[PDB]
Amino acid sequence: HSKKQDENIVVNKFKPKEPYVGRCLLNTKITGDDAPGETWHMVFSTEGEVPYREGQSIGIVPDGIDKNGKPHKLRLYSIASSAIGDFGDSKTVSLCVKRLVYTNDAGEVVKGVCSNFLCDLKPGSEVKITGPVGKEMLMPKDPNATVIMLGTGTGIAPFRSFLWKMFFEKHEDYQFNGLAWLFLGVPTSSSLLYKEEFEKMKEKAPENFRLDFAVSREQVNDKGEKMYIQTRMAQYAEELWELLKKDNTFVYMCGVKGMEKGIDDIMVSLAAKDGIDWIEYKRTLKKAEQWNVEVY
Ligand SMILES: Cc1cc2nc3c(=O)[nH]c(=O)nc-3n(C[C@H](O)[C@H](O)[C@H](O)COP(=O)(O)OP(=O)(O)OC[C@H]3O[C@@H](n4cnc5c(N)ncnc54)[C@H](O)[C@@H]3O)c2cc1C
Repeated sequence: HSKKQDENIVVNKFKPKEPYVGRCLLNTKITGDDAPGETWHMVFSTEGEVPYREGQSIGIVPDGIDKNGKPHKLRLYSIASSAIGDFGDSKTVSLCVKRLVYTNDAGEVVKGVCSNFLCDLKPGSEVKITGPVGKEMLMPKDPNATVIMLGTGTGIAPFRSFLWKMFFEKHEDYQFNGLAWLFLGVPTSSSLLYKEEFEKMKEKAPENFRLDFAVSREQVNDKGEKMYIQTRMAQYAEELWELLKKDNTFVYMCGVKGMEKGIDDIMVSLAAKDGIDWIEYKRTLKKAEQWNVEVY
């Protein structure tokens, strides 16, 4: 009855207390040295035992006794690789991890537990993997659907997963001949994630893939305003709106919890011009599986 690729979905094969123990193959900082906060791309071995699809997540159990004397609870991460993985052997999973480092209003430099465990992982070391988890951020069954994707920072992950299966891979029962559109919002150029891969896709399928970046510190619009994901979206407002009125249009949103706000601000302008209340309409879209959000 569903409109998304949930044919034989596997959810929760591995549990938090009995997780799959994998090993780190690769792990690379994919952001410039001058960027605000480092992000790492890491590839894990699964020997094919974690049957995830595009847009799912895996939980990681970080090594260590916690500040009470018991094992850490898991932390969820969107799967940054495709079903068949970065190597295409269907034996790997990949993650897009921001190293959480902040300084608290008590003066101390605080390092987030799991993200630092992940960004400090060496090839060969063991990683505890759970899941996979998720059903909300699955690809649309329809290979001719309009797939609008909006991400900020590590929130790019499920879209990288999406797009790899769309343009980088050949599949018998899937031949993408729709329109895929990515809006990726970051602060600096050095904070761009996977730009190279996306660029390659654009010139490989100019008819089927559209790519807009939004670099808030370095870019500006006609009113001289900072380029956030919605500021860039605004530039195609009337066009984006038109696609949303179509029943084969699937929107996905992923990243910082705050991102959801500005987009709505832009969507009010749009829908009001056509006499519709956006918040009211969003509900129709959600229940029709067309507006899809996973923010954190
Ligand atoms: C569905 C889902 C998908 C996700 N995908 C990704 C992903 O793809 N990539 C990624 O990097 N992360 C992703 N995350 C978030 C990921 O779980 C974080 O790495 C994790 O929540 C925090 O990392 P940690 O365990 O290192 O920090 P923790 O040790 O758990 O500490 C986090 C806590 O620190 C506090 N805190 C955080 N920042 C500040 C601050 N600036 N000032 C004061 N206090 C603060 C908050 O209370 C927060 O709960 C995802 C989360 C979800 C729910």
